Amino acid sequence: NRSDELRTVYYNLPLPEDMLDEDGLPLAVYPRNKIRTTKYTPLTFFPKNILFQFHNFANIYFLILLILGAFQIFGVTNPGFASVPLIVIVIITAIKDGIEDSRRTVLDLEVNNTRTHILSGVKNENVANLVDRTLQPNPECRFAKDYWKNVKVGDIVRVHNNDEIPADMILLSTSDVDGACYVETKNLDGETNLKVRQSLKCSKIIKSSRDITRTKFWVESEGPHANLYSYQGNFKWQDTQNGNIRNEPVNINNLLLRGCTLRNTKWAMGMVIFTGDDTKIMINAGVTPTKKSRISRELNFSVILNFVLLFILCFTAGIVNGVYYKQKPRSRDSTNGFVSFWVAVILYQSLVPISLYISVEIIKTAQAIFIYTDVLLYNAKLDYPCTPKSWNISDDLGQIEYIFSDKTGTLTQNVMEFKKCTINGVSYGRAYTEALAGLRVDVESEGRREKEEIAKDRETMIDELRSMSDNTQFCPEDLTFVSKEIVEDLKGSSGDHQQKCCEHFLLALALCHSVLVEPNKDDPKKLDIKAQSPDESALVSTARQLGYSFVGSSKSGLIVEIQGVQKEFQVLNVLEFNSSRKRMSCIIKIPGEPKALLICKGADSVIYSRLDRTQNDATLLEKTALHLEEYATEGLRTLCLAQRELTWSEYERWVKTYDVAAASVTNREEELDKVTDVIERELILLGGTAIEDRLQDGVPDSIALLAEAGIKLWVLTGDKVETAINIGFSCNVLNNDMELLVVKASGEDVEEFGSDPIQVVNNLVTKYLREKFGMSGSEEELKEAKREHGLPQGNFAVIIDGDALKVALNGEEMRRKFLLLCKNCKAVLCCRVSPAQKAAVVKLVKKTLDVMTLAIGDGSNDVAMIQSADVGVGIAGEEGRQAVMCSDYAIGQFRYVTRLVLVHGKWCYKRLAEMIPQFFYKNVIFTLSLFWYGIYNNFDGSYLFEYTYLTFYNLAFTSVPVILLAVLDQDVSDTVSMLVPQLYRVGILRKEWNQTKFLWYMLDGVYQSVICFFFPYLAYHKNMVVTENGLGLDHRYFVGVFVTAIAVTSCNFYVFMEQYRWDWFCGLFICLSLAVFYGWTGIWTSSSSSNEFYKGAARVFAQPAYWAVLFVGVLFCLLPRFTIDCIRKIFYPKDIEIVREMWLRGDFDLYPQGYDPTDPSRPRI
Amino acid sequence: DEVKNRRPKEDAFTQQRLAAINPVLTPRTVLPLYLLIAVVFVIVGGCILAQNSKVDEVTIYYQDCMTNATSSWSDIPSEHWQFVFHKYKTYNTAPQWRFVDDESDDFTKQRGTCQIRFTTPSDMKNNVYLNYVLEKFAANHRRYVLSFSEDQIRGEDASYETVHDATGINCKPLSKNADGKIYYPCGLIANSMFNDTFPLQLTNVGDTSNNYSLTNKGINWESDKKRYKKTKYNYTQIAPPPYWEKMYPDGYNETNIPDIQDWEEFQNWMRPGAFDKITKLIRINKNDTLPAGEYQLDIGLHWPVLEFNGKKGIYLTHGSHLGGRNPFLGIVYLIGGCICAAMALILLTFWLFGGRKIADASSLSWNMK
Ligand SMILES: *[C@@H]1O[C@H](CO)[C@@H](O[C@@H]2O[C@H](CO)[C@@H](O[C@H]3O[C@H](CO)[C@@H](O)[C@H](O)[C@@H]3O)[C@H](O)[C@H]2NC(C)=O)[C@H](O)[C@H]1NC(C)=O
Ligand SMILES: CC(C)CCC[C@@H](C)[C@H]1CC[C@H]2[C@@H]3CC=C4C[C@@H](O)CC[C@]4(C)[C@H]3CC[C@]12C
Ligand SMILES: CC(C)CCC[C@@H](C)[C@H]1CC[C@H]2[C@@H]3CC=C4C[C@@H](O)CC[C@]4(C)[C@H]3CC[C@]12C
Ligand SMILES: CC(=O)N[C@@H]1[C@@H](O)[C@H](O)[C@@H](CO)O[C@H]1O
Ligand SMILES: *[C@@H]1O[C@H](CO)[C@@H](O)[C@H](O)[C@H]1NC(C)=O
Ligand SMILES: *[C@@H]1O[C@H](CO)[C@@H](O)[C@H](O)[C@H]1NC(C)=O
Ligand SMILES: *[C@@H]1O[C@H](CO)[C@@H](O)[C@H](O)[C@H]1NC(C)=O
Ligand code: ALF
Ligand SMILES: [Mg+2]
Repeated sequence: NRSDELRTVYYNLPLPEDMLDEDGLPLAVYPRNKIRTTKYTPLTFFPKNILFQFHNFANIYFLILLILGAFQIFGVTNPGFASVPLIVIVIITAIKDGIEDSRRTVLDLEVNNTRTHILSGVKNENVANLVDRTLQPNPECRFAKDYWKNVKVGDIVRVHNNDEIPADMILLSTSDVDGACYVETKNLDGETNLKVRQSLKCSKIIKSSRDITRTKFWVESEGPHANLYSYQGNFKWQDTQNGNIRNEPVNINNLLLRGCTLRNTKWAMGMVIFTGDDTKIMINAGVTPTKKSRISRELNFSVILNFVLLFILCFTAGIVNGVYYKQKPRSRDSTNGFVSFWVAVILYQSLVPISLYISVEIIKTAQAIFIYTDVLLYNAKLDYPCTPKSWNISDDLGQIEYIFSDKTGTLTQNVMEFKKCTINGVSYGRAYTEALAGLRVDVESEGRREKEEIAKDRETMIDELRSMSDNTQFCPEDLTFVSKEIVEDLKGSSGDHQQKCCEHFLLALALCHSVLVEPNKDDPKKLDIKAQSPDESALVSTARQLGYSFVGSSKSGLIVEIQGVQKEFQVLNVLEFNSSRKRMSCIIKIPGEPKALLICKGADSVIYSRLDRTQNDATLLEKTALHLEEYATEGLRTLCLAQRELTWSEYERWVKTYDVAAASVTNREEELDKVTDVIERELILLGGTAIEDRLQDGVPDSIALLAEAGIKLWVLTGDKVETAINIGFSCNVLNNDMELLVVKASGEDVEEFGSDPIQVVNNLVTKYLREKFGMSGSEEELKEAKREHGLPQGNFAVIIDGDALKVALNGEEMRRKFLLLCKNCKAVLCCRVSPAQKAAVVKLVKKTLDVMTLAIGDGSNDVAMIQSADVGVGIAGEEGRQAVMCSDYAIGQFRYVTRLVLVHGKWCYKRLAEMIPQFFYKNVIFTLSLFWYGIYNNFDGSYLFEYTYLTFYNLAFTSVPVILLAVLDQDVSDTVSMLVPQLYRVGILRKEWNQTKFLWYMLDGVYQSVICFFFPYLAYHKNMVVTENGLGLDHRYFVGVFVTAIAVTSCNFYVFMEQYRWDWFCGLFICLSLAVFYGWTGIWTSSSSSNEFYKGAARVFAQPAYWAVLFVGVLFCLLPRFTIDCIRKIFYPKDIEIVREMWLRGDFDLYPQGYDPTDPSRPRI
Repeated sequence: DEVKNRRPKEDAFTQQRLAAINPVLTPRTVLPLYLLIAVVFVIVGGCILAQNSKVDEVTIYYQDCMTNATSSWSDIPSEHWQFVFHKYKTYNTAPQWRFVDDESDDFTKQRGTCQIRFTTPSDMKNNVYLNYVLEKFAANHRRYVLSFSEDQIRGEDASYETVHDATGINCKPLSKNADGKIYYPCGLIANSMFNDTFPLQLTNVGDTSNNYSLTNKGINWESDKKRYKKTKYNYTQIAPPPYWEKMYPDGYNETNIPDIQDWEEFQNWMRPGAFDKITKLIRINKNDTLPAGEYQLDIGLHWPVLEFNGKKGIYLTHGSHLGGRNPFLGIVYLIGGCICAAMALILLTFWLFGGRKIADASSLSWNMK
C-alpha cells in the first residue's frame, strides 16, 4: 500500500477561477469507498465459481467422458445432445451462487444508501488577533443531500448525534470548546465507557459554524502503513501578522477510526483522510472465503474410491476378451484391447451418477429455506428471523465442538444498573442468582419463589416512594433498588451514627460523576441524562430515583434536589478517573462553619490500600471488608467510596500544593499523581457501590447445556481483564473452587521473574505442567491429545493477556504448549486480544487438533475469527450490522444458537450421514447388476436395460425417497433433543459416518446386486419359457426391466425402513414414485415410439411369476440388513434407540412441543 | 434545521409438524411380523412347489443326428433325452431315433431328415408347447443385437443411407450386398435365421388313422402385428440375405415377397436370446387334449449347429400357471421361510436365555464415566 509520500491537501486557498481541475493535487490511485463484502466479483464470477466447483473429481470425469466419448474414432455413437445434464447442473449451481451474491450485494447497497450531508451555498475551494466580528454569515448555506457512494480523500463531513462514521476521520470542529468528542468503538472492542477524542489544538478557538472556514492551512497525511494504533500527520499554516509557516504534529490520539459511532455531540465537522480498504475494519475483515463444507472432502475421497473400484473392475473385466474373442464359437460375420476396455467403462458409466452434486445442493437449499422459515427463531422485538446467508454450509453444524464468543454483543447487552450496596456492613438491594445450587435437585421452586419475592419487593418499594411524596421525575423504568429499609433509616430510626453514614453514602452516590445534564429535545419537562459512562449513567438514574436528584452543573457547585427541596453545593476541584489510577475524586465545600469534603470512588484494592489502618475501632472496617470479600467470592463487581473532612487551613494548603505541583506544565502527570497519593493516603471509607451488567436472555442455561452436551466453549474478551472475570463469575461458567491459572506477561509478578516475555511464559507453563500436574512433553502429548474428541475434566480456569497470548502464539513450541494447557483446562479466557491475534489463535486451534469450531460474535472486530471458524454466525439487530456481513448465519440473539446448533446441526449431521449410503447404494444396485449380467455374453459390452433407463432411472425412480429422507428427517423431537443434548456426542465422536460404514454399505450393495441378478436368471435358466403362456420372451430388455423393478422397489423399501420418521409425506412420495415408475413404463411401451418393446406392460405386469420373483427379491433385500441391525441393537446399543424407547414409553409425555426455558414449573411428580 | 413486517409462515408443513409414526424395533411388536411373514411365505412356497410338480415335460437332444443314427430305429444315447413325468418317476423308456439322407440337396454339412419315436405315459391338458432349445450359441452380442433396422419393419422403402448411416440402431455389417441390392431383411438377426423345417403335424405310431396336426400360426401377440406391415418395395432392389440364398437361388421375384404380417415365426426370431440357452415358441396346441401313446416327429436339418460345437434339441411341455417347470422358486421360498424362522427363534433364545434388561436409563454412554 502507501506508507510514505504524505498527501498535502490545501484548505481555504482558492484556485484561480479561470481554470479548475477539481483538485489541488495531480491524479493518483484511488480506492473506492464501496465496501465489497460479497464472495465473488459480479463481472468475474463464472471462472471463480467453476474453479471452485472444478476442484472435485466427479464433475471432471463427467466432462472427460463427454469429451473423450466423441474423440473415440467410431467406437461409440456421437453424443450430440447427450451432454445437457452437466450444463444444467453447472448453470443451476451458478444461478444459486448468483442469487446468494445478489442478496449480499443488495444488502451492501442498502447499507451504503444511508444519509450524509455536506454544507454548500458559498464559493468552496474544491466542490460547490485570530477571529474578527466584521463579516456577516451568508444565509445561502444549506445542507445538501449526499450519499456514502461519493465520499473520498479530500472531503469534509458533518456528523451529528445518533450517527455512525463513514470512514477514518480527523476531528476538526465539535459542538463544544477545545474540540472534545465522545465515541463508542463497540464494533472494534467491547468497552463500556465512552472514548474521548480531542480535536486539533489550532481549531480549538473557533466557535461559530462559519469560523471553521476562516483560516487557511494545509494537511500533510500519510496513507495506511499497516498499523493499528500508529499515525503521524502534520498540519501546516501561515500566519497573517508575520510571514512564516508554523506546523503541528498529530498522533494516533487525534485519529478517529471507521467502525465507531458518535455519542453526546450535537454537531462535528471533520476531514476525510482514509477511504475504502484503508479502514482498520477492512484490514481485519479478510477475503470472505468460499466457506466450503468438511463432509465434501471425504465425499470426494469416497468418489475417488469408487473411481478406483471402476478401474479395478474394468481392468479385470476387459481382460476376458481375448481368450474367447480369438477362439470358438463364431457365426456372426493392443488397440482392440483398449477399445474393449473403453466400451466396458462407457457401459459402466453410472457407478457415480451425475445427480450427486445437484442432489447435495438441493438438500442444502431445502435445509436453508427451512431454517429461514423456522418461526421459533423469529426475533419479534426487531422483526428479524434467523437468516442463513450462505446456503453451502448447512451440514457442518453437527460437528461443532468449540464455541468462540465476544463481549461486544454476544454474552451481554450494552446496559448496566445498580443492585446492591454496603453501608456500614449492611446490605441494601437484592437480586436473583444460582449461587446456592451446590453448597448443600429441587432448585426451580426456590428460584421462582425468590423471583416472586423480588417482584413484590420492587412493587412495594415503588408504591412507598410514590406515596410518601411526589418526586418530580419519578419513573419506574430505572428503579432497580429493592431494599425498603432505606426510608426508615433516613427517617431516623437507625440511630445517629448509622443515619449519618447512610445519608452521606446516598449523598456521595449523587455527587461523584462526570455526567452533564441536558434538557430533552423532545420534552423540556422530562429532561434526559447523557453520561460519559454507562455505569455513571446508571448511578445517576438511581440517585434520581432515590430522591437525591442531581441537576445542573453550575460554575461553583452542582444542583441537588433532596426529596423536592433544591440546593446548590460548592464544588472546589475534580480529579477524573484514570486508566492507571483506578480512582476518581471530588473536593467540595459546605458552608455551615465552612468545611472541605473529599469523596473518592475507586477499586477495592486501591481503596483498602488508601486508608487509615494505624488507628481504628477494628469493627466497622472489618465487617465492611468481610462483606466485600463475600461479594467478591460470590461474583459481584463493585467499587468503594472513601471520604475525608478538611478545615479551612487544610483546604488552603491542599489547594496551594495542587496549584504548585499539578497545575504546572512539562509533564504534570507525575506531580498530579504524587499530590493525589499524598492527599489520599489518609481516608475514611464510607461504604461501597456495586455495578451489575445484564446479560442476554438465557445465557447461563445455554452455557450449561453446551457444557453438558460435550461442547466445551471459549470466550474471547476485549477491554479489560476484571470485566471478563466478573462476567464469568456472574455467569455459570467460573466456579469459586475453580483454580484461576492467570497468565500475565507484564503484571506485578515481574519482580520475581524478570526476563523477556518468551522466557516468562515458558517458566509459567513449565511450573504449571510440572508442579500441579505432570504432563511435560510435546510430541507424545499431542499424540495422546488427538484421541479424546471432547471431555470436560480438570476443573481449572486460565486467564491470559493479549501480550501473553501473542508471545505464546508466535512460536510453534509455545503454541503446542498452550494448546495442551487449554485442552487440560475448560475455562479459557482471552483478553486484550487484537483481531489478528484471535484470528491466528483460531486458525491454530482449527489446524492442530483438527476440530470444527464456531465463532459466534458481534462487531467489526470478530470477523477475523468468523471467517476462520468455517461456520459463520453473528448477532444481528439494531446493535450489530457489520459481523453479519461476513457471517454465514445471523441470529436475532444468542438465545437462538443454543437451540439451533443443538438441534439442527445434529439433525443434518445424521440426515446426510444416512443420505450418502443411500445414494451410493441406489447406484451400485443398478450398475453391479449389469456387471454381473456381462459374464454371459462375455463382457462384449451389450446393454441389458433400455437405453432410456440409464438416463431416466436415477432422475425419476429412486431419487425422490432419498432426497426426502435427507431433507424432512426428524431423528427425535426438538423438545426431547433440547432436554437431552447428550445425543450430540455422536456428532462429537464422528462415529456415525466413516470409511468402515462406507465399506459395510458397499458390501451390502454388492450382495444386493448379486441377488437381484441371480434370482431372475436362475428362475429362467431351466426353460427360458417361464411366462404362463410361452408366446415369446427371453429378450434381454425384459429380464433387464424385471431386475430394474426389483432393484428400485428394494431401494424404496430400504429407504423407508431406514427412515426414522414415517409420516404421511415421505411414504406418500415413495408410493407415488413406485406408481410413476409403473405408469411411465406402461405409457412408454404403449406408444408408437416404443421401437423394441411395444408391449412391456402386458409382458411384465400380467404374469404371476413376475410378482413371485419381485416378492422373493423384496424378501432377500430386506431380511439381511434388517437382521444385522436387530443384532447390532443388542450387541452395541446406540444411545439413540434407548432415548427413543424412553421417549415413547411416556417419560417425556407431559412435556409440550413448544419448549420454553422460562418454564421451570413442570409437574414431574 | 436537521431531522436526524417479516413474520415467517406458520403452517404445519412449514414447521415440520406433520403426522408422524416413529418406527419401533421392539421384539414384542416385531417377532409376530417375522412369524407371520415366515409362515405365509413358506406355505405359498409349498403351494408353488405343488403347482410346479403338476406338469410333465420332455426334452430330446438331436444336434448330432447324422453321426450317430442309422437308417433303422436305434435307441437314444442317455445324454440326449431328459423326461419328467409326475405320474411315473422311474419312466426311463428309452425312445428310438433314426436318420435318412437326401441326395437332392448338395449342402453336405447339414442335409437329411431325423425321425424320433418316443413314448408318452400321460396327457396334455389341452395345452401343448413344442419349442426348439439351443445351447452354446451366443445370441446377445452388442453389435449382434443391434444388427437390424426398425424402419424396414413398417415396410417403408428405406435407402442405403437410412440403413447403414443411421443411428446406433441399424444393420451395420449386412446393409448391402455385392451388386448393390438393398436387403429387406438386413443385419445378423435376419441373416442367422434358422433352417430347421418343422412339420405342421404329429405322426402317430399307435393310432395312424387319426394322427394329429399342429398349427404354428398365431403364436405371437395379436396386437403386436399392428407394428409389422407388408413390404412396400419395388420387387427389384431387394435381395435375400447371403445365408438365405438356399431358399431363393434367384432372389425375390414379383410373386414371392414374404408377408411379415402372417409370418409369426420369423417375427419370433426377431427377439434375440439373452442367455446361453435360447428357445422360442414354434408349435402351439389349444384345440384338443394330447393323448398318451407313441409319437413320431420328423425334422429337416439344414441349419448347421455342430460346426461351432453348439447343441440343439426339442422341448415339449404342457405349460403351467408358473410358465415352464422349475423348482428353483419353490427352493428359494422354502429356504427363505426356513431361514427367517430360524433367525427369529435364535434371536429369541439369545434375548431370553442370554439377554439383558430390555431398556435402562443408566446404560447410556455418559453413564460409565
Ligand atoms: C420366383 O418365382 C418362382 C416361380 O413362381 C418361384 O420359385 C420356385 O420356382 C420353381 C419353378 O417351378 C417352383 O417349382 C419348384 O418346386 C416344385 C415343387 O413345389 C417342383 O416340382 C419343381 O420342379 C420346382 O423344383 C417352386 O415352387 C418355386 N418356389 C416356391 C417357394 O414356390 C417363386 O415364386 C419365386 N422365388 C421364391 C424364392 O419364392
Ligand atoms: C472349460 C472352462 C475352463 C471354461 C468354460 C466353463 C465356463 C462356463 C465357466 C468355468 C469357469 C467360469 C468363470 C470363472 C471365473 C469367472 C470370473 C468372474 O469374475 C466372472 C465369471 C467367470 C469369468 C466365470 C465365467 C464362466 C466360466 C468360464
Ligand atoms: C478368505 C477369508 C480369510 C476372508 C475372511 C472371511 C471371514 C473371516 C469374514 C468375512 C465376512 C465375515 C462375517 C460377516 C458377517 C457376520 C455376521 C455377524 O453377525 C457375525 C460375524 C460374521 C459371521 C462375520 C464373520 C467373519 C467373516 C465370515
Ligand atoms: C383367423 C382366421 O380366420 N384365419 C384363417 C386361417 O385359419 C385360414 O387357414 C386361412 C386360409 O387362407 O385364412 C385365414 O383368414
Ligand atoms: C454315436 O452314438 C452312438 C450311440 O452311443 C455310438 O455308438 C457311436 O459310437 C457314436 N458315434 C460317434 C461317436 O462317432
Ligand atoms: C398320418 O400317418 C400317415 C401314415 O401313412 C401319413 O401319411 C399322414 O401324413 C399322417 N398324418 C398327417 C396329418 O401328416
Ligand atoms: C383349431 O385349430 C385351428 C388352427 O388354425 C383354429 O383355427 C381353430 O380355431 C381351432 N379350433 C378351436 C375350437 O379352437
Ligand atoms: F471485543 Al475484543 F478483543 F476487542 F474481544
Ligand atoms: Mg457479559
